[PDB]
Amino acid sequence: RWIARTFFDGPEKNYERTMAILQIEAEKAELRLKELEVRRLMRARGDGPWFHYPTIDKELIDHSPKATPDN
Amino acid sequence: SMVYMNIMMAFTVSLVGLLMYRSHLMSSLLCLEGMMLSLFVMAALTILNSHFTLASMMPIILLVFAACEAALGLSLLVMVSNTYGTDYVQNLNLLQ
Amino acid sequence: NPIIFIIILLTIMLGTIIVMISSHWLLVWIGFEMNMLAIIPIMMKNHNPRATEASTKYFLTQSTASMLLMMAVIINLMFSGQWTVMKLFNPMASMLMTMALAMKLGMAPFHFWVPEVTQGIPLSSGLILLTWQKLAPMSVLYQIFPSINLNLILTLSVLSILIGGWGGLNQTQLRKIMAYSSIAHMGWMTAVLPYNPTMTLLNLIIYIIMTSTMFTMFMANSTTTTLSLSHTWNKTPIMTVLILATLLSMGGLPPLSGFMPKWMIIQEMTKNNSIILPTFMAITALLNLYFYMRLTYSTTLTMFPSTNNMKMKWQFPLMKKMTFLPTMVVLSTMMLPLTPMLSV
Amino acid sequence: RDHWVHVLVPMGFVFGYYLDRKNDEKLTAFRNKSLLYKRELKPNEEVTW
Amino acid sequence: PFFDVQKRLGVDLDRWMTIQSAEQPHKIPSRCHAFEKEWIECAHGIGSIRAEK
Amino acid sequence: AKTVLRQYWDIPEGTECHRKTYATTSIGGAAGLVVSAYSVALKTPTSFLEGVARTGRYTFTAAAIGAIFGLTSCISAQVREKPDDPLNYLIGGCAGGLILGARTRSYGIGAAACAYMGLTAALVKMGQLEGWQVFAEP
Amino acid sequence: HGSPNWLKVGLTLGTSVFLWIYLIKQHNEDVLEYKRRN
Amino acid sequence: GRATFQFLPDEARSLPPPKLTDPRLAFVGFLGYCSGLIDNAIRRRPVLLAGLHRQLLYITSFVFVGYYLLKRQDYMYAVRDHDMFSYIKSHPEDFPEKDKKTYGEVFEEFHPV
Amino acid sequence: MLKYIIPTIMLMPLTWLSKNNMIWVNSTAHSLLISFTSLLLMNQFGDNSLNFSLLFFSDSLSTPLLILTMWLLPLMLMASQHHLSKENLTRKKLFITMLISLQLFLIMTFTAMELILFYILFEATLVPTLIIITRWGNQTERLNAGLYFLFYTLAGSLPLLVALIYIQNTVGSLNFLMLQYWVQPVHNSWSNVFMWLACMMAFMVKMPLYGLHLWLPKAHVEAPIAGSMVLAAVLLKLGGYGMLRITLILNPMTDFMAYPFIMLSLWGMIMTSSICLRQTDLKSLIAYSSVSHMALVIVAILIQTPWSYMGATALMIAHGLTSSMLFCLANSNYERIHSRTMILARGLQTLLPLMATWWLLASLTNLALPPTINLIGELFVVMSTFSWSNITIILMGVNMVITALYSLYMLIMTQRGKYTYHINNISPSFTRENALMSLHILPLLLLTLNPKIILGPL
Repeated sequence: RWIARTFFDGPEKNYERTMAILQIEAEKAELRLKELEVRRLMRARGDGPWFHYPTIDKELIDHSPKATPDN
Repeated sequence: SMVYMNIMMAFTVSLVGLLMYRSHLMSSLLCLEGMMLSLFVMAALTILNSHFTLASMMPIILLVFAACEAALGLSLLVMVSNTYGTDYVQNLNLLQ
Repeated sequence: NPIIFIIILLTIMLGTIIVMISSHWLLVWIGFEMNMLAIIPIMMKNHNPRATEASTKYFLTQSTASMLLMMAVIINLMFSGQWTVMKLFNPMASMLMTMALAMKLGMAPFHFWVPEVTQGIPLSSGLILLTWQKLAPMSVLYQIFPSINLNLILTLSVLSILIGGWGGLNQTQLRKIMAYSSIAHMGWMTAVLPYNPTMTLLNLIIYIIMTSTMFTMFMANSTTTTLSLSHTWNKTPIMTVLILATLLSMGGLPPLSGFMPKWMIIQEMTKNNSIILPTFMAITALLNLYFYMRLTYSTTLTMFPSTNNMKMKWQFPLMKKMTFLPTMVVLSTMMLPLTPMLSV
Repeated sequence: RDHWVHVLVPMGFVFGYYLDRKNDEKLTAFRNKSLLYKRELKPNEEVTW
Repeated sequence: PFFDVQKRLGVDLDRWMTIQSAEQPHKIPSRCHAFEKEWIECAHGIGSIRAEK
Repeated sequence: AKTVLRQYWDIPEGTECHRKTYATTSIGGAAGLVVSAYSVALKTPTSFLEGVARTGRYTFTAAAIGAIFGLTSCISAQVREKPDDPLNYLIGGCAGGLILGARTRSYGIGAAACAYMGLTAALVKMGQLEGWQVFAEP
Repeated sequence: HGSPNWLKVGLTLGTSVFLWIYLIKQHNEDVLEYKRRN
Repeated sequence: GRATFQFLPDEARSLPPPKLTDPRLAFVGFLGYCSGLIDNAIRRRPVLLAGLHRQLLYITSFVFVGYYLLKRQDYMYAVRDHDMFSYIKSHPEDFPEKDKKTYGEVFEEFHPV
Repeated sequence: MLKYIIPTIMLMPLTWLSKNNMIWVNSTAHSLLISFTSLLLMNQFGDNSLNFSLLFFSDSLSTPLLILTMWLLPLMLMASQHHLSKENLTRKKLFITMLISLQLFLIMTFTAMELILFYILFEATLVPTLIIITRWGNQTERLNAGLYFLFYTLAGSLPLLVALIYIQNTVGSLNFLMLQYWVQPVHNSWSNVFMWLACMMAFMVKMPLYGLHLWLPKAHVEAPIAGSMVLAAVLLKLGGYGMLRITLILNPMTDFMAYPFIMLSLWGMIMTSSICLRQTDLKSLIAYSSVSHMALVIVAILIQTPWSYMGATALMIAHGLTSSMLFCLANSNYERIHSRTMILARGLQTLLPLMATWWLLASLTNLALPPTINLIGELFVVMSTFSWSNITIILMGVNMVITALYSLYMLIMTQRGKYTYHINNISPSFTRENALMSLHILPLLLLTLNPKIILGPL
């Protein structure tokens, strides 16, 4: 009688602790299927800035009337 | 045109069997300086007809290092003959 | 002599910055041209006739490995004329690119650049300076990365640890044993480079740390494995415990932090449904550990300290930045949830 | 002296038991369950959290 | 790795001798100047992996 | 090249036992020319002739494995029960390896050439049987 | 007697108090810079 | 991913910041606490409670640097999820809504021993 | 574990912090005090289940197994002091600290909450064991045996990482054993053979089959000061239990290829105990007993369906206490005659009468005399694999026959006389020699009263 309430708990703590650290997992193990949905398979679009490769900058082009009438 | 095949055939003056072998190592350092003008010319034919107007300073700068490079390599080839008197690439002591 | 030794030494790292700070293939040509110009004096300093017959075996290997690179530039000068550092627009250029640059980092072909130099240079002191030349071309393969043939970069890397492994079981000279397993740790990082080219740099920053701290331990007297016996009971017995810890860390054992790369690098190699590729290499670096065990069986078991010579005096070398190396090269495996989000 | 080498070191138990309690006071997600496990109306399933 | 110092602080170390249509000191263009300016107009904000196809 | 495999893996599949071992001795015949040969040849400089023969001599010794390596399969592919199987193609491992066992005498090489070759034999056709891909991309 | 160099002994004791006060002022500012931004 | 070549950019203001008494920051420098003890042990000190001024400033080093290092680690995951959820938000054709089906639909194997 | 690891790390800056020869009494004093605290919060209830705190503990709920891991540091320090006390105090402080450093990782092991936390702690050992093998042995064949202890354990355990990382990104995440409610089955394929096989074979290398046992009479034969890590290496072998955590789920339906693991480990059982009756090294006599009736669990795990898990759990800590003490019987009686040759130690049983009971009550637990923890273990395994096929009573019965003639052959070699020699061997089995030989049978026959504490889920 004086062992349980003097030391530990019953089915109101270690039950619904397994409800608490199994709702830290269902938002962990569902996102790891969505990284691998998007990261590994972006793919042919390159839309989001992960697979974004640089090409060239069109700011440095010139528009002056360069002296050749047929360039 | 054919002015590029000759000379891209003439880039094979490396050919690696005769880039360090055989002895009289001066014969091998020869084609290291003679591998230039197969790069100095092959650049100069391309910058010049296609009027880039700016990249033709690069063939001038292409000599300036490779001269200073090979001059450094020629300093050490005296040091192999300063200790011996003969270069002779079949000198080997430090194994691998 | 003293001031000009810095100006030579300063421009070595100034040569490699221009390799990284560049948008133009001409400047990356100059970048590790002058490194091949400013290493040759450091080879020399005490003028011994092996060293002169070693730097000249070093020299022309990095003259041709220079020279094919400028050949690879002028090919895709003809094709579309852009000179930004990016994909090379020609499979005859990129093939000539990657296996030209494989000589400066030396892979498994282009073989004896690594042992024949590092052995027998009387400057064993350092020659830690052979970590810059592993660092300059890796900064070039970060950009060229989405233009390769995917077979050549693996075939130089699958051969890398299979032949960097076998090569050194037949050794005593501990400079060669450091020269070997330096191709092997270039095998793990370029096997990964086509798949997510960061989490390559994680392996490199670890490799600078664990190798730099190995040479600083070696600078008491150590030349050969038999000389690695005669300092436990003579110099300091705490040195024997330290030289155990880094080797067992650099083998990749999970209580230490050389297991930090692999553990993460297989998270990327599978996730790409490639399973037979890591299982070959992961079982290959196992006889990369039989260097280190059978090296630790020398110093840590009191194997014959004979020829009674007393070092009754203290030690005054400069063990610079040594107190903080085996505290981030061993104990970091818990403390890196994201090192790959700082470096990314 | 007063021997901190001795029994002061098993006093790390309650020091460790202090850190033992700090997790369950942020693991307080569900008072909503159905298997006694109630937290229905009462001050019984609220306490000891 | 590509540090890109010269994008932070606005000096051009090089950047000018790169492409076929940049400056032209007295404004004499190349033989294909009309297609350089047209092609660079295509892939600017495009991330170059969809630009190939 | 890869198209040799695109005429190896495509058409026969157990039957047509001559063109199977005609193409499967090309690949293994080509690797006798390989770097091993290259290395030894260079290493010994050989001579003006005879030396050359001797060097290649062993390359010719090497040739012969891929000659039987379809032949042990394509006989035993159809005669038993007519699929191609991992236990079918296992048979070409041991006696296919025993060419290296027959020359350069056995009792320490030949059974070890038999055993390990039988391990790496069946896994190849097992590879496409599960759809294995070594050098892949996402 | 005691004989240190008496030059740097205190620079280590003076750098931390420079570092910590620079840290805590950077921390006590940035503890408010969250709410100042969010 | 924009605003290139910063140690940590301007937009990291709305992140918590990672305040102290976190066990990593206790651990960062705990190894430095171990490192300063090594710093005596290399040199035949022979103290192991040597000069405290060498045994201090290791603690000050790692903790300051490690704090100033961790402000971008929590940024980089925060910028990671920020770009994923946007690409989740656009393109619903790549993200379908699965049907909710209880255990009255499945007929599984059934393999008993 | 809330804080069991946190006091047992605080043991470590107590040893070097101490004075002179007080370092033996200071360590053994506090190390016994954990045995109350180890029992204290654990052994709770109990019906599905005790998830303990967080991502660091599932409390080792249905398999206790961990109280025995905490006896030993206050069991080995009293055992190791026989021939250790000639070295320096600077190394005597070392050998206590790495021994505690072996107990640290075993405490987060067996509980571990995950499968990838398991492996990095499954491999976090083998570094502090190898230091006790290479340094602190006797004459040579330490160094090859230091390498045979590696390269079996490490060659097998690396294809775990290929498969465990493969699961972590295939089906959700493995991080919890209680997110293992959604489990797809594993059918018959040509890739699902290897997924089963690579995940299993790294456990076979520690608890041996008849093949690949070649490292087990190497490390135990040439062995430290007085069984000092040999007591640890018998727990570590049965600390490869994690096949009970894996194979119950996580490919549950592959019994199709269990048969080359059954017949190899069921016929090997009847032979590898038979191959020991002609041993001449005494510590190698026990080293093959540890092969045989450890390998009975390998045909008790792969055969599923409890009334076997009743017994397969009770056999892990059956000879956890028995084979520990037999090594302690041989770590003693070597301090007096300096050979481990079993021929030489004759003329006994008159000279040391008080330890005659310690021989018998050891060897009466292999005969196993049904009210012990032993024949409550075997007779559940016997009544389990009877229901697999009836023919298995034959081989397992002859297993019971030969080990009866095997255990007595070690007893009866001391019942002879006239001693012929031996002006030494005077020491009449001092107070320490009986104390560390006790606390083995004192819990071993005690738990036979209510052995409901020793049971699985089940």
